[PDB]
Amino acid sequence: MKRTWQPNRRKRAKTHGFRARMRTPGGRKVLKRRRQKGRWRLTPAVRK
Amino acid sequence: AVKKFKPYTPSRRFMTVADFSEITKTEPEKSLVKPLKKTGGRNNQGRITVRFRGGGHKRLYRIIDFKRWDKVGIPAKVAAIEYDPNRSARIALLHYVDGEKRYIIAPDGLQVGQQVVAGPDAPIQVGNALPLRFIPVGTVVHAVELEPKKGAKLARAAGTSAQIQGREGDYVILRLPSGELRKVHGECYATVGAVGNADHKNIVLGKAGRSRWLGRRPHVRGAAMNPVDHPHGGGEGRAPRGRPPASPWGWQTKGLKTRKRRKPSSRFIIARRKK
RNA sequence: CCGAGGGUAGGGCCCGUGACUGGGGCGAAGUCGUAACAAGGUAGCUGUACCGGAAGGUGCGGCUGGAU
RNA sequence: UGGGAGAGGGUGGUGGAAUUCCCGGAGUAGCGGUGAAAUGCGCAGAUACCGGGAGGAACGCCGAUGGCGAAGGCAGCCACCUGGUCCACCCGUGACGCUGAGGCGCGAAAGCGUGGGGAGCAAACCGGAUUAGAUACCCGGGUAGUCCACGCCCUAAACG
RNA sequence: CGAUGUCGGCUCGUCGCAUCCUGGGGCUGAAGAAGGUCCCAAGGGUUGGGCUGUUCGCCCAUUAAAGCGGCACGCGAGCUG
RNA sequence: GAAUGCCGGCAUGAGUAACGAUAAAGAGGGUGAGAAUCCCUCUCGCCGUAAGCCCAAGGGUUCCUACGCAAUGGUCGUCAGCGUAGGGUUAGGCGGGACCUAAGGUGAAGCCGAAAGGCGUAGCCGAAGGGCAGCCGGUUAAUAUUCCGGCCCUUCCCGCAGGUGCGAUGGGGGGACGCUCUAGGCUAGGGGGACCGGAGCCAUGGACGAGCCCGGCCAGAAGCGCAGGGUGGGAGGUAGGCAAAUCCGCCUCCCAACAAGCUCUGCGUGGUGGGGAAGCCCGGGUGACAACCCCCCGAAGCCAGGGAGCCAAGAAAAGCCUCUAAGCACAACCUGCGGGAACCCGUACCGCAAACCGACACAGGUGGGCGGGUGCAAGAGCACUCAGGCGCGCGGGAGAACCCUCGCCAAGGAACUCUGCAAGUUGGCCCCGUAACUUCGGGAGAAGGGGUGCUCCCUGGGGUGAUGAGCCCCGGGGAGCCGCAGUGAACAGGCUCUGGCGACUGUUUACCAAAAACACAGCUCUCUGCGAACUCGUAAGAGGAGGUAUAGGGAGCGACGCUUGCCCGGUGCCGGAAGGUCAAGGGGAGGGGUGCAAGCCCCGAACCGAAGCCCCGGUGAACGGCGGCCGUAACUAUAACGGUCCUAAGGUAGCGAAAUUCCUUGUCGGGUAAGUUCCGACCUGCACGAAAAGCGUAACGACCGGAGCGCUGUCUCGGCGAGGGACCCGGUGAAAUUGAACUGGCCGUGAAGAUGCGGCCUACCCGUGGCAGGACGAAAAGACCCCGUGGAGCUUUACUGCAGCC
RNA sequence: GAGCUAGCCCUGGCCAGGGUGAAGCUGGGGUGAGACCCAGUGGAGGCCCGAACCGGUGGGGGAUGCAAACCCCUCGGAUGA
Ligand SMILES: CC[C@H]1OC(=O)[C@H](C)[C@@H](O[C@H]2C[C@@](C)(OC)[C@@H](O)[C@H](C)O2)[C@H](C)[C@@H](O[C@@H]2O[C@H](C)C[C@H](N(C)C)[C@H]2O)[C@](C)(O)C[C@@H](C)C(=O)[C@H](C)[C@@H](O)[C@]1(C)O
Ligand SMILES: [Mg+2]
Ligand SMILES: [Mg+2]
Ligand SMILES: [Mg+2]
Ligand SMILES: [Mg+2]
Ligand SMILES: [Mg+2]
Ligand SMILES: [Mg+2]
Ligand SMILES: [Mg+2]
Ligand SMILES: [Mg+2]
Ligand SMILES: [Mg+2]
Ligand SMILES: [Mg+2]
Ligand SMILES: [Mg+2]
Ligand SMILES: [Mg+2]
Ligand SMILES: [Mg+2]
Ligand SMILES: [Mg+2]
Ligand SMILES: [Mg+2]
Ligand SMILES: [Mg+2]
Ligand SMILES: [Mg+2]
Ligand SMILES: [Mg+2]
Ligand SMILES: [Mg+2]
Ligand SMILES: [Mg+2]
Ligand SMILES: [Mg+2]
Ligand SMILES: [Mg+2]
Ligand SMILES: [Mg+2]
Ligand SMILES: [Mg+2]
Ligand SMILES: [Mg+2]
Ligand SMILES: [Mg+2]
Ligand SMILES: [Mg+2]
Ligand SMILES: [Mg+2]
Ligand SMILES: [Mg+2]
Ligand SMILES: [Mg+2]
Ligand SMILES: [Mg+2]
Ligand SMILES: [Mg+2]
Ligand SMILES: [Mg+2]
Ligand SMILES: [Mg+2]
Ligand SMILES: [Mg+2]
Ligand SMILES: [Mg+2]
Ligand SMILES: [Mg+2]
Ligand SMILES: [Mg+2]
Ligand SMILES: [Mg+2]
Ligand SMILES: [Mg+2]
Ligand SMILES: [Mg+2]
Ligand SMILES: [Mg+2]
Ligand SMILES: [Mg+2]
Ligand SMILES: [Mg+2]
Ligand SMILES: [Mg+2]
Ligand SMILES: [Mg+2]
Ligand SMILES: [Mg+2]
Ligand SMILES: [Mg+2]
Ligand SMILES: [Mg+2]
Ligand SMILES: [Mg+2]
Ligand SMILES: [Mg+2]
Ligand SMILES: [Mg+2]
Ligand SMILES: [Mg+2]
Ligand SMILES: [Mg+2]
Ligand SMILES: [Mg+2]
Ligand SMILES: [Mg+2]
Ligand SMILES: [Mg+2]
Ligand SMILES: [Mg+2]
Ligand SMILES: [Mg+2]
Ligand SMILES: [Mg+2]
Ligand SMILES: [Mg+2]
Ligand SMILES: [Mg+2]
Ligand SMILES: [Mg+2]
Ligand SMILES: [Mg+2]
Ligand SMILES: [Mg+2]
Ligand SMILES: [Mg+2]
Ligand SMILES: [Mg+2]
Ligand SMILES: [Mg+2]
Ligand SMILES: [Mg+2]
Ligand SMILES: [Mg+2]
Ligand SMILES: [Mg+2]
Ligand SMILES: [Mg+2]
Ligand SMILES: [Mg+2]
Ligand SMILES: [Mg+2]
Ligand SMILES: [Mg+2]
Ligand SMILES: [Mg+2]
Ligand SMILES: [Mg+2]
Ligand SMILES: [Mg+2]
Ligand SMILES: [Mg+2]
Ligand SMILES: [Mg+2]
Ligand SMILES: [Mg+2]
Ligand SMILES: [Mg+2]
Ligand SMILES: [Mg+2]
Ligand SMILES: [Mg+2]
Ligand SMILES: [Mg+2]
Ligand SMILES: [Mg+2]
Ligand SMILES: [Mg+2]
Ligand SMILES: [Mg+2]
Ligand SMILES: [Mg+2]
Ligand SMILES: [Mg+2]
Ligand SMILES: [Mg+2]
Ligand SMILES: [Mg+2]
Ligand SMILES: [Mg+2]
Ligand SMILES: [Mg+2]
Ligand SMILES: [Mg+2]
Ligand SMILES: [Mg+2]
Ligand SMILES: [Mg+2]
Ligand SMILES: [Mg+2]
Ligand SMILES: [Mg+2]
Ligand SMILES: [Mg+2]
Ligand SMILES: [Mg+2]
Ligand SMILES: [Mg+2]
Ligand SMILES: [Mg+2]
Ligand SMILES: [Mg+2]
Ligand SMILES: [Mg+2]
Ligand SMILES: [Mg+2]
Ligand SMILES: [Mg+2]
Ligand SMILES: [Mg+2]
Ligand SMILES: [Mg+2]
Ligand SMILES: [Mg+2]
Ligand SMILES: [Mg+2]
Ligand SMILES: [Mg+2]
Ligand SMILES: [Mg+2]
Ligand SMILES: [Mg+2]
Ligand SMILES: [Mg+2]
Ligand SMILES: [Mg+2]
Ligand SMILES: [Mg+2]
Ligand SMILES: [Mg+2]
Ligand SMILES: [Mg+2]
Ligand SMILES: [Mg+2]
Ligand SMILES: [Mg+2]
Ligand SMILES: [Mg+2]
Ligand SMILES: [Mg+2]
Ligand SMILES: [Mg+2]
Ligand SMILES: [Mg+2]
Ligand SMILES: [Mg+2]
Ligand SMILES: [Mg+2]
Ligand SMILES: [Mg+2]
Ligand SMILES: [Mg+2]
Ligand SMILES: [Mg+2]
Ligand SMILES: [Mg+2]
Ligand SMILES: [Mg+2]
Ligand SMILES: [Mg+2]
Ligand SMILES: [Mg+2]
Ligand SMILES: [Mg+2]
Ligand SMILES: [Mg+2]
Ligand SMILES: [Mg+2]
Ligand SMILES: [Mg+2]
Ligand SMILES: [Mg+2]
Ligand SMILES: [Mg+2]
Ligand SMILES: [Mg+2]
Ligand SMILES: [Mg+2]
Ligand SMILES: [Mg+2]
Ligand SMILES: [Mg+2]
Ligand SMILES: [Mg+2]
Ligand SMILES: [Mg+2]
Ligand SMILES: [Mg+2]
Ligand SMILES: [Mg+2]
Ligand SMILES: [Mg+2]
Ligand SMILES: [Mg+2]
Ligand SMILES: [Mg+2]
Ligand SMILES: [Mg+2]
Ligand SMILES: [Mg+2]
Ligand SMILES: [Mg+2]
Ligand SMILES: [Mg+2]
Ligand SMILES: [Mg+2]
Ligand SMILES: [Mg+2]
Ligand SMILES: [Mg+2]
Ligand SMILES: [Mg+2]
Ligand SMILES: [Mg+2]
Ligand SMILES: [Mg+2]
Ligand SMILES: [Mg+2]
Ligand SMILES: [Mg+2]
Ligand SMILES: [Mg+2]
Ligand SMILES: [Mg+2]
Ligand SMILES: [Mg+2]
Ligand SMILES: [Mg+2]
Ligand SMILES: [Mg+2]
Ligand SMILES: [Mg+2]
Ligand SMILES: [Mg+2]
Ligand SMILES: [Mg+2]
Ligand SMILES: [Mg+2]
Ligand SMILES: [Mg+2]
Ligand SMILES: [Mg+2]
Ligand SMILES: [Mg+2]
Ligand SMILES: [Mg+2]
Ligand SMILES: [Mg+2]
Ligand SMILES: [Mg+2]
Ligand SMILES: [Mg+2]
Ligand SMILES: [Mg+2]
Ligand SMILES: [Mg+2]
Ligand SMILES: [Mg+2]
Ligand SMILES: [Mg+2]
Ligand SMILES: [Mg+2]
Ligand SMILES: [Mg+2]
Ligand SMILES: [Mg+2]
Ligand SMILES: [Mg+2]
Ligand SMILES: [Mg+2]
Ligand SMILES: [Mg+2]
Ligand SMILES: [Mg+2]
Ligand SMILES: [Mg+2]
Ligand SMILES: [Mg+2]
Ligand SMILES: [Mg+2]
Ligand SMILES: [Mg+2]
Ligand SMILES: [Mg+2]
Ligand SMILES: [Mg+2]
Ligand SMILES: [Mg+2]
Ligand SMILES: [Mg+2]
Ligand SMILES: [Mg+2]
Ligand SMILES: [Mg+2]
Ligand SMILES: [Mg+2]
Ligand SMILES: [Mg+2]
Ligand SMILES: [Mg+2]
Ligand SMILES: [Mg+2]
Ligand SMILES: [Mg+2]
Ligand SMILES: [Mg+2]
Ligand SMILES: [Mg+2]
Ligand SMILES: [Mg+2]
Ligand SMILES: [Mg+2]
Ligand SMILES: [Mg+2]
Ligand SMILES: [Mg+2]
Ligand SMILES: [Mg+2]
Ligand SMILES: [Mg+2]
Ligand SMILES: [Mg+2]
Ligand SMILES: [Mg+2]
Ligand SMILES: [Mg+2]
Ligand SMILES: [Mg+2]
Ligand SMILES: [Mg+2]
Ligand SMILES: [Mg+2]
Ligand SMILES: [Mg+2]
Ligand SMILES: [Mg+2]
Ligand SMILES: [Mg+2]
Ligand SMILES: [Mg+2]
Ligand SMILES: [Mg+2]
Ligand SMILES: [Mg+2]
Ligand SMILES: [Mg+2]
Ligand SMILES: [Mg+2]
Ligand SMILES: [Mg+2]
Ligand SMILES: [Mg+2]
Ligand SMILES: [Mg+2]
Ligand SMILES: [Mg+2]
Ligand SMILES: [Mg+2]
Ligand SMILES: [Mg+2]
Ligand SMILES: [Mg+2]
Ligand SMILES: [Mg+2]
Ligand SMILES: [Mg+2]
Ligand SMILES: [Mg+2]
Ligand SMILES: [Mg+2]
Ligand SMILES: [Mg+2]
Ligand SMILES: [Mg+2]
Ligand SMILES: [Mg+2]
Ligand SMILES: [Mg+2]
Ligand SMILES: [Mg+2]
Ligand SMILES: [Mg+2]
Ligand SMILES: [Mg+2]
Ligand SMILES: [Mg+2]
Ligand SMILES: [Mg+2]
Ligand SMILES: [Mg+2]
Ligand SMILES: [Mg+2]
């Protein structure tokens, strides 16, 4: 049947992407947190 | 006069439609329509704040002249009478000798080809707008301003009208469509006559889908829900109210008055409504 | 081929009969009230409507086949 | 052809009396009701009186024993639209008449549908009396309905 | 109770005997035929339907007879539900 | 040494289940160390509204080639979407950007919020909508509307010529719109041809034929032709379109009017440029100087912004055109022509799937377009087939039980069973024919029947064309032929009678309930006078509504028919300028502490003093409630009738052993041989009853009950047959579970149900197919139940707060 | 976190074929005029049958599955909520 992951590059960038994160107090904390942890990627890759 | 159907489907049994016989022009004035943002009952937060809304026919909004004192002394001719899906009344297109074109609410009896006019000197005639103080006592009026220059507010739905009962200083006494007796300022504009399409209320929607066309989504009884949802929720099997019948939000809904107490316009309501 | 009739299926009319049920007629001496005949003790009757154990009552309109 | 009388019909208007309610004044110990009462209403200011407003329904005197209509029925007053009818003249048609099974239409009140209206009245209903009882008569309340429009019902002591 | 699936039916049997039938007996208020009652006897047999989830029971038509109980109210790692 | 402990390693089950659609395979040749599995050929089967083709999303080199085979591939592997390496994606015209706006988002102005932030007009962003210029063919191992060839076109810059009051974010026009039905003319696509081209072919009894087989086109500028869309012309006035305006709007006059004209599309033609089969011979070459013609069918596509009808009344903004303002009129714009200029990103490949989403090369999920032919009434249905693509990545045997899917069955025919569950039956079309009841529509495909192929003959009307032939479409009559059987295969209702419930079409517990539940038109009550009520928000602000009482909120009831009684004492709600109680505050009789004193400081009675509560009324389609004991009639029985107690008032109409009735399988009647169900009745209704509506009701229902007919393997009662498994052989090879085990029966004993204790009995060792009685077999630290001063959802006249309201 | 699912918003797309035959309109009859009747035309509908598409009624299979909801047969809607 129809499952739950239905990939969509525009949905991915507009929801989880860098510019979505920077627009918001909670979003910036996510970026601040992921830098401190040393994540290689601060945001999910999506090809555009 | 409403129109019936033969029972060739279950729903056509009682479904009735308007005659549309007063309508003389079947598409709107392009220079006077604008698009109607459908809300679905949602507000700027995105929340349903009026339940059971949405999914109706697409509509264009016809700009209606609710002031009319815009153009004192400039007569206009009734060029067509058209259908407006944003209101129960029919609308009438006016061609001013000015060359300006406008829509008004169509009073009962108005004819394509007659001329109307607005102002203190206007003849007490169907379609004319005067300040209330210049209309003779006893006259039936519609599209009545409530405060001067603020816009026609009262008696606008199909078949409604207000009646001038008397005067008192700067104020006249109106019997509203509800039967309430209110003081309204004499400089408030109103149009002679009653609103047309009096047959509007005799329409039998006939089936569910007809309501769905109007943007009216299905309404769910409190008794049909669960206690998380409504004071009337729950119970094993069917159940009486079991408490004073209440809204989804707890307030009583069989008699509890809700007009604000100390409201300033109370000094101008003479008698509360009727039946 | 037609064909007595036999068969299958579906209708129409009539008759008999049926738990139970509806009022009807009749029946020397049952129970309840007293509606009508006198102004019958609220004049009567009437079409209709609602009501009441029951006769009846009441409303609306009509008649005199009503009294004094 | 020329005249007349008429609540004959239909539509639109509009006038005053009275009841009710609301407002303001003035005023105080009862009012109402009955066979007698009680219920009811009234010092939270009623009844009675004055001024004001809203609303519905019915039209006093004229009015008659009268008039009109085929019957049912029709009564303030104005206008329009319309029917029947009588009289005068002796002008026209030349038996074109009478009745009328079916048909069609009209048809008081009550009742019914869909809207509106709602003062007064009032089935049902409630209360107070009366009474052995009183699902009545009498009293105090009161909903349909009575009113309007449209559509049904088609009854009668629709009787001379 | 860190689980012993819990009515009935179907299927499949098996056992007890306080025996429904069939076999053998005594007593009889046993003439004969047919019964009654007790004794011995478990080898075999002990039907088909209507009704109800039913067990049971009632009923229809037969029968030599249409037995009563146990087996975790036998049997859901056999089925049904 | 134990924690259903934690991490890891390795066992057991076990050479066991399985190896992923039953569409299907066989052989020859090749390659190679090795071949059922790679490559080639021939034969066979499968898909063909797909299992073929083309886009879009998503994926991201998976594409092509060479070299490989450890691992990946459910087996094998020489193969591969795998490993290594090299190559491969080309645009002014296709898509997106340098254009426009939609919801929404963001947001100079502004508003609001402790901070963070929430709003917000214009503006900006935002597309699969608007707008905008490319078609056909060739070419590569791999790209092509991109490269090449042919024929076309767009914008920007500059210049020339002609023309003109030129000039815009401003004004206006246009853009610009629904649903159903649909005209004419075309086009795509298709069928046929005795005509045209073509390598051939003659078999096996016949045919050298009007024989068979193959193919008979695609693109194209101007012009022309056909068919359509769009569009009145002139003048005078003018106060409106937030400046102006010659434009638009409005008014008058003249003219034009199904038109024509002007303009814009489609189709045809068209200089020209392409393509071109079977068969044959090694993707190629030949055919071939290939031919490229005629008739018919014909779109849902095109002309298109077409036409008609209807109600639920159907985006915006730019491009575009027109008007004018500042300006500027050596300018500028328009038209024609010429030269120059034309950027950024995507382009491989998969794409109903082995490359996307499902942990897998997973019988599942995935939006748009094309989707050929014949026959069956039609059709995207069904069968078979084209083009094209496949035989589903373990096989070979055997022919047990048993399981699955499937075929048949003597006699019987629901006797099966909770239930005809399941499976039969019926089945398309044409014709005849069709009942109660009904809201007059329906019920209705009611029911029930007849017909159905092929040949010959005569004949009716339509479409194309020409009026004819030809082709094509609907028919009518007559005479015959064959079979068991003519919708001969495939796809394609079993019917009826009668209750309950719900009016109906709809909706729902994604994944155990589709229903009688929800919704529904309709009915009623109630709130709301507009800065409405109500809702969301601390607010600002939104929704309500660019609505206005024929409107909007809340609540119950639920089409329709006939109806909806009595109780206002309690609770709620509504009304009530009195009285009662009532907080802060006002008041300040009278008291108190301190000081030598002026003073300072504290307590405080009467009294004035809201809402709320008390109190007085109203109110049921507001919460709700609607009795008991005793007596009585000229047979008996039973009480129309009376007595008395209590209540706020004592259940009306209708209905009733009911979706409600305990006793109960009530009693009677019907149906049956027999009926705890069913249907009709009765009424001592445990415990119906009137909008938590009462009683009905045509039509409807994958609802639930009862009956009959038809027909059946459901059954008496089982038999046989088919294929896929199970079994055997080669390949690959799991799992839950498992204290260890050398793991028998009885009768006992034992913590009360023993392979493991006692006493007897029985028993050589080890497996394979099978069956499920036991191992209180496995699974899941029982959901029931209780316990815990454990938790959570829900309620209220529990407690105490808080929002909100007063 | 609404790429699953629920509702609404904006913008696009889809629904083979066949059947029934509402209003209206035309003609005819009828009438004082009407209502109305008949025929033809017409093409309405939460209308009928049935693919795609959307569903998930009954049964069987599956149950360490092809699948953590699938498969076969049958069945509901299919111009509309
Ligand atoms: C399909 C595959 C599933 O099997 C079933 O669904 C069967 C058909 C259930 O019976 C179904 C159906 C039914 C009627 O049992 C037959 C019902 O009783 C239970 C509740 O669920 C089972 C076996 C239930 O057991 C029963 O649970 C009972 C509470 C007690 C009983 N036993 C201890 C006595 C026990 O056997 C229970 C809980 O689901 C088992 C647990 C371990 C599971 O969750 C496992 C994982 C199952 O989901 C499953 C194997 O995947
Ligand atoms: Mg899903
Ligand atoms: Mg889907
Ligand atoms: Mg995307
Ligand atoms: Mg996208
Ligand atoms: Mg997106
Ligand atoms: Mg999205
Ligand atoms: Mg976002
Ligand atoms: Mg972002
Ligand atoms: Mg911050
Ligand atoms: Mg790094
Ligand atoms: Mg992140
Ligand atoms: Mg109707
Ligand atoms: Mg109208
Ligand atoms: Mg516009
Ligand atoms: Mg809005
Ligand atoms: Mg917003
Ligand atoms: Mg709301
Ligand atoms: Mg809503
Ligand atoms: Mg409105
Ligand atoms: Mg309107
Ligand atoms: Mg005012
Ligand atoms: Mg209505
Ligand atoms: Mg609408
Ligand atoms: Mg509603
Ligand atoms: Mg509802
Ligand atoms: Mg519920
Ligand atoms: Mg919640
Ligand atoms: Mg709560
Ligand atoms: Mg609650
Ligand atoms: Mg409740
Ligand atoms: Mg409930
Ligand atoms: Mg409930
Ligand atoms: Mg209950
Ligand atoms: Mg209650
Ligand atoms: Mg409440
Ligand atoms: Mg409130
Ligand atoms: Mg009021
Ligand atoms: Mg015979
Ligand atoms: Mg006596
Ligand atoms: Mg008497
Ligand atoms: Mg008398
Ligand atoms: Mg008397
Ligand atoms: Mg009475
Ligand atoms: Mg008093
Ligand atoms: Mg006083
Ligand atoms: Mg009044
Ligand atoms: Mg004479
Ligand atoms: Mg009458
Ligand atoms: Mg009384
Ligand atoms: Mg009394
Ligand atoms: Mg007495
Ligand atoms: Mg009244
Ligand atoms: Mg008389
Ligand atoms: Mg236990
Ligand atoms: Mg365990
Ligand atoms: Mg266990
Ligand atoms: Mg059996
Ligand atoms: Mg014997
Ligand atoms: Mg003997
Ligand atoms: Mg003897
Ligand atoms: Mg003995
Ligand atoms: Mg024996
Ligand atoms: Mg029993
Ligand atoms: Mg014997
Ligand atoms: Mg036993
Ligand atoms: Mg025992
Ligand atoms: Mg026991
Ligand atoms: Mg038992
Ligand atoms: Mg027991
Ligand atoms: Mg089981
Ligand atoms: Mg069992
Ligand atoms: Mg077990
Ligand atoms: Mg077991
Ligand atoms: Mg230890
Ligand atoms: Mg473990
Ligand atoms: Mg542990
Ligand atoms: Mg571990
Ligand atoms: Mg571990
Ligand atoms: Mg390990
Ligand atoms: Mg290690
Ligand atoms: Mg290991
Ligand atoms: Mg092993
Ligand atoms: Mg084994
Ligand atoms: Mg396995
Ligand atoms: Mg498998
Ligand atoms: Mg298959
Ligand atoms: Mg072979
Ligand atoms: Mg082979
Ligand atoms: Mg091989
Ligand atoms: Mg090999
Ligand atoms: Mg193979
Ligand atoms: Mg090969
Ligand atoms: Mg095909
Ligand atoms: Mg990937
Ligand atoms: Mg390998
Ligand atoms: Mg290998
Ligand atoms: Mg290697
Ligand atoms: Mg491998
Ligand atoms: Mg695999
Ligand atoms: Mg090799
Ligand atoms: Mg490549
Ligand atoms: Mg090019
Ligand atoms: Mg640039
Ligand atoms: Mg804050
Ligand atoms: Mg954006
Ligand atoms: Mg943009
Ligand atoms: Mg675009
Ligand atoms: Mg383009
Ligand atoms: Mg081109
Ligand atoms: Mg020019
Ligand atoms: Mg210009
Ligand atoms: Mg437009
Ligand atoms: Mg528009
Ligand atoms: Mg559009
Ligand atoms: Mg529409
Ligand atoms: Mg064809
Ligand atoms: Mg001007
Ligand atoms: Mg076009
Ligand atoms: Mg060639
Ligand atoms: Mg050549
Ligand atoms: Mg289409
Ligand atoms: Mg078009
Ligand atoms: Mg806009
Ligand atoms: Mg200047
Ligand atoms: Mg110059
Ligand atoms: Mg650039
Ligand atoms: Mg490419
Ligand atoms: Mg698929
Ligand atoms: Mg596709
Ligand atoms: Mg693939
Ligand atoms: Mg993959
Ligand atoms: Mg595979
Ligand atoms: Mg797959
Ligand atoms: Mg072809
Ligand atoms: Mg067919
Ligand atoms: Mg295969
Ligand atoms: Mg396949
Ligand atoms: Mg094999
Ligand atoms: Mg074998
Ligand atoms: Mg199969
Ligand atoms: Mg067969
Ligand atoms: Mg047989
Ligand atoms: Mg039979
Ligand atoms: Mg039979
Ligand atoms: Mg049976
Ligand atoms: Mg069942
Ligand atoms: Mg049954
Ligand atoms: Mg069959
Ligand atoms: Mg068939
Ligand atoms: Mg019948
Ligand atoms: Mg009939
Ligand atoms: Mg019948
Ligand atoms: Mg019936
Ligand atoms: Mg009928
Ligand atoms: Mg009809
Ligand atoms: Mg038929
Ligand atoms: Mg038939
Ligand atoms: Mg024939
Ligand atoms: Mg033949
Ligand atoms: Mg023959
Ligand atoms: Mg069928
Ligand atoms: Mg239903
Ligand atoms: Mg339901
Ligand atoms: Mg009904
Ligand atoms: Mg309903
Ligand atoms: Mg439907
Ligand atoms: Mg479910
Ligand atoms: Mg659930
Ligand atoms: Mg679930
Ligand atoms: Mg289920
Ligand atoms: Mg359910
Ligand atoms: Mg259903
Ligand atoms: Mg539900
Ligand atoms: Mg109703
Ligand atoms: Mg709030
Ligand atoms: Mg608004
Ligand atoms: Mg109803
Ligand atoms: Mg309903
Ligand atoms: Mg409902
Ligand atoms: Mg009826
Ligand atoms: Mg009460
Ligand atoms: Mg009360
Ligand atoms: Mg009270
Ligand atoms: Mg107070
Ligand atoms: Mg209560
Ligand atoms: Mg009570
Ligand atoms: Mg007696
Ligand atoms: Mg009654
Ligand atoms: Mg009963
Ligand atoms: Mg019942
Ligand atoms: Mg009961
Ligand atoms: Mg019972
Ligand atoms: Mg019982
Ligand atoms: Mg019985
Ligand atoms: Mg019987
Ligand atoms: Mg009884
Ligand atoms: Mg209730
Ligand atoms: Mg109830
Ligand atoms: Mg019915
Ligand atoms: Mg249904
Ligand atoms: Mg159903
Ligand atoms: Mg039956
Ligand atoms: Mg069998
Ligand atoms: Mg076999
Ligand atoms: Mg062997
Ligand atoms: Mg091996
Ligand atoms: Mg392997
Ligand atoms: Mg050991
Ligand atoms: Mg050992
Ligand atoms: Mg052993
Ligand atoms: Mg042993
Ligand atoms: Mg032994
Ligand atoms: Mg013991
Ligand atoms: Mg033992
Ligand atoms: Mg042992
Ligand atoms: Mg030992
Ligand atoms: Mg020992
Ligand atoms: Mg031992
Ligand atoms: Mg021993
Ligand atoms: Mg075995
Ligand atoms: Mg076992
Ligand atoms: Mg077992
Ligand atoms: Mg155990
Ligand atoms: Mg066991
Ligand atoms: Mg066990
Ligand atoms: Mg635990
Ligand atoms: Mg436990
Ligand atoms: Mg547990
Ligand atoms: Mg529980
Ligand atoms: Mg316990
Ligand atoms: Mg405690
Ligand atoms: Mg404790
Ligand atoms: Mg606790
Ligand atoms: Mg919680
Ligand atoms: Mg708690
Ligand atoms: Mg979503
Ligand atoms: Mg997605
Ligand atoms: Mg469709
Ligand atoms: Mg169609
Ligand atoms: Mg037909
Ligand atoms: Mg027709
Ligand atoms: Mg028409
Ligand atoms: Mg049909
Ligand atoms: Mg299923
Ligand atoms: Mg089945
Ligand atoms: Mg399936
Ligand atoms: Mg199927
Ligand atoms: Mg259908
Ligand atoms: Mg369809």
